[PDB]
Amino acid sequence: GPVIRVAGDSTAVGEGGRWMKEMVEAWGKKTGTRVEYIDSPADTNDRLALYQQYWAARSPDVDVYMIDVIWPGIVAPHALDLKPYLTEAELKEFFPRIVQNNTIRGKLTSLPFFTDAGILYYRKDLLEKYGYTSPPRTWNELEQMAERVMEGERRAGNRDFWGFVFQGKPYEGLTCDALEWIYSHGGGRIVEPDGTISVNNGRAALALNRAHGWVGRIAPQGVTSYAEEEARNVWQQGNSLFMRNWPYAYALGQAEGSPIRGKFGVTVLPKASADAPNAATLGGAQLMVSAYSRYPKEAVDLVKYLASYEVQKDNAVRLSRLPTRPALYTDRDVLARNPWFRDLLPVFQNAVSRPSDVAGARYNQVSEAIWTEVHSVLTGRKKGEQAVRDLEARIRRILRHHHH
Ligand SMILES: OC[C@H]1O[C@H](O[C@H]2[C@H](O)[C@@H](O)[C@@H](O)O[C@@H]2CO)[C@H](O)[C@@H](O)[C@@H]1O
Repeated sequence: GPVIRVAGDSTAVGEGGRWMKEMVEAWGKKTGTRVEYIDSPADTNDRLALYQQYWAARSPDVDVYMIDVIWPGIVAPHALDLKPYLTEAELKEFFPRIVQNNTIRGKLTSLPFFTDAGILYYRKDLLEKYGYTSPPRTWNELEQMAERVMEGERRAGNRDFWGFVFQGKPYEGLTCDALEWIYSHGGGRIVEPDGTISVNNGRAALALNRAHGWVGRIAPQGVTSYAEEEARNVWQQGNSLFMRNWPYAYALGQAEGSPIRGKFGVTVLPKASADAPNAATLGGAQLMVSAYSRYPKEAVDLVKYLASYEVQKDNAVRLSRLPTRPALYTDRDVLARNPWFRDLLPVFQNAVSRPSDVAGARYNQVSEAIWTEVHSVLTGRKKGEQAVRDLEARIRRILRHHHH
């Protein structure tokens, strides 16, 4: 019979690729359907380029793709409309904001799979050791705590110890980190939902100068090459006070054999001042049936399975990844394993989106401009004032003649 082939997630990031292959194989066994899993590179912008080769070719060689939350506007032509396959009641079991995000010109491009938000990981043992009772609420507090704890841990002989790690590589992850910096300084959304390109302002410029000031000081010089996993590995070895990352890192840091098991918590990222908005960049993954799949019925069935309550529960319990079904946030087993799912729910609900709705199919070009200009601040090439001006100009060229 048919072989249903899935491209989604990556074995290069934590357990997500291994787990996804396990889920697809479970579906195959349950239904008596042959399946194959095609692996992907770690970074989402690299995954997009890979998948675009198949789409450009109208290739039937992948039936189901795991797509980023920023992609529906780009990928819609390549997606089978799922709307006729789901009842209104089935669709209402997901968060309506995510179903909306996935709907482009009426086409339900994909089912919500897991959501995501940037959060602050912190070493509770170290905060206690150095006389701190709570994680930092402001970026200045974060800098002060990092400097003090670094001074102490270095003096004690840990030459590998840093204050803060994050994603500073030039790729989509840096657009996420930078939106959080900019938005948490009251600098706006880079491109506002209405289309206004707002980034050329002093709050945005200050946010980027602040981030530059961390590099080689409280963060490694090499942070300008870090994606999720490079940051995670410094952190998980016990060598960073703080880390910005996504929910997946939590289960991995709690695993048996992790040096930091039981030594950390999570909270909302800091902000410039008490009246700035909290920033958590919205992330996550959706499940798309290929427009070019020869087996739409079977592929839909697989996507419904992967998006089901029990599969999302397993993702939550074993991989600490955020459900797209509100009902799971009240499930006793999800909450006993990840109590912070409840504590941080309002942070996840108020997550700030990158400008993928307003940029639509041009989002990847906009993001590349963002991460390249931001990276130029991190590397010391430009100051934040020049970078936000240059970024404004670049995005204006990209979006000229584009309307949402
Ligand atoms: O790098 C930006 C990218 O980060 C997040 O995706 C992670 C996800 O959290 C991990 O579980 C795993 O799948 O790797 C991805 C990073 O490569 C966001 O979900 C995503 O929206 C964002 O673009």
